Amino acid sequence: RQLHARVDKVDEERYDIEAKVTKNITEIADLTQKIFDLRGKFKRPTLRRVRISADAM
Amino acid sequence: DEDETTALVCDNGSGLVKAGFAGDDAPRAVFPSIVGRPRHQGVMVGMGQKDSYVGDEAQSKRGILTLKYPIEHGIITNWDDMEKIWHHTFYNELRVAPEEHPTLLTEAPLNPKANREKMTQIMFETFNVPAMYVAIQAVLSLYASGRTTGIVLDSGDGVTHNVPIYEGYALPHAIMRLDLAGRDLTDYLMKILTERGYSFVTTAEREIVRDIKEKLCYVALDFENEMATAASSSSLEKSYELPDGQVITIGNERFRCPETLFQPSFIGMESAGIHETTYNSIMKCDIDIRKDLYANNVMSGGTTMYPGIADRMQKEITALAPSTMKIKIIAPPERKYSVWIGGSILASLSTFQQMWITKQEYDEAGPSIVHRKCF
Amino acid sequence: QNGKRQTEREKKKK
Repeated sequence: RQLHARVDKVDEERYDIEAKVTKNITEIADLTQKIFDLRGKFKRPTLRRVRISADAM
Repeated sequence: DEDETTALVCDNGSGLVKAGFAGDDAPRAVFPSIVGRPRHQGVMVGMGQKDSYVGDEAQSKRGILTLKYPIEHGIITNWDDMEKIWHHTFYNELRVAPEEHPTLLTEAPLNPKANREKMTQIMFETFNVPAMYVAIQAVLSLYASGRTTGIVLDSGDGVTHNVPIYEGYALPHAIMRLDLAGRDLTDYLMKILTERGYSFVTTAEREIVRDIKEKLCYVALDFENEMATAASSSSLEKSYELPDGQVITIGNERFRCPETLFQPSFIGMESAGIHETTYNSIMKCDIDIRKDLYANNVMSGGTTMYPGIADRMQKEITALAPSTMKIKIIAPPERKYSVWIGGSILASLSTFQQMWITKQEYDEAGPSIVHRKCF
Repeated sequence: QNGKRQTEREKKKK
């Protein structure tokens, strides 16, 4: 009987622990995209294949 | 991050929110009670840019934002914006999770009931705080000031509450509450400066005037003599630098605005002023109470940092008070920062552990529990 | 004269 009470309690707690992990994963995914947008902010001005045809032609 | 489940303390007013944890000396961070929103169409793409900004973000990016305060005259009218302010307060700058800490919030004793009820609901439902308490501003000021008896005259941004307390008990029949506050003084200063050729009608302009007020304005000890000189000579003008390089000087307007606290008629208000209401809070208490309240006029809240205000408040009430008796004002460098300080003290008292509402009782009663458990 | 918590509570229990 104690084990039934224990398994019932552990899954209630387990749900909350899994939810907490999920919340931190979600924050990483969101933070990661903000960083990627900031990366594009500074990399963008040079993302070209440049100054080749200028002499070839 | 703490070694105890210390309560979080958040002094949420109509001005700035001061927040930190119980047991400390000072808030960890302060935030304008503001949620900002762009009033312009975006032109460049991939610029980030939020739909809404919170606290200091809203103020820092204010050049193109309209800024709204969720709290007016001490009451939350917009709780969605307060959820954002608290999210920011707790997770971005204090970097704590209320889920693991009790939270203490503050209000005036006659603040309409919806304020404490919605504050209780937000913390129990969006932050899932284990416990709550909504505290009295006067109580918090009295703990911070070292008193159990006195008049707490709290003239801040929202309302002036002015409640007499004796031996730690309310004397509610003598609360000389007044709908006159620091926000009205700011509005008056925007208008009086407009008259000098410096119009202040937009959000950016309003934030600038509040900054001007805080650094340049005063009430003085004698208005008529102060104006006789200020209105006659440039020697009493003081300059201020605006963000775009403009320079504004203010003459008698520098004190005529703030003077509205003593002369409310300047903004169309029907009132005796804060010093007469302070006097009446003492006078309306029993005769064996009056002597202790006269000796303990407790100054707190905003506007308490105007030059001449502590000296003037004692002068104005001692002038109405009877002779022989000594009338005194208490106005420590902890003025206005007394409500937050009191929150830290109160949250931490062992006797206050019987006052906190838990996230147990809350579920059975709902947020209305605040009216059964706090005060 | 003639709640966000209820949702989470249900998720963990279900």
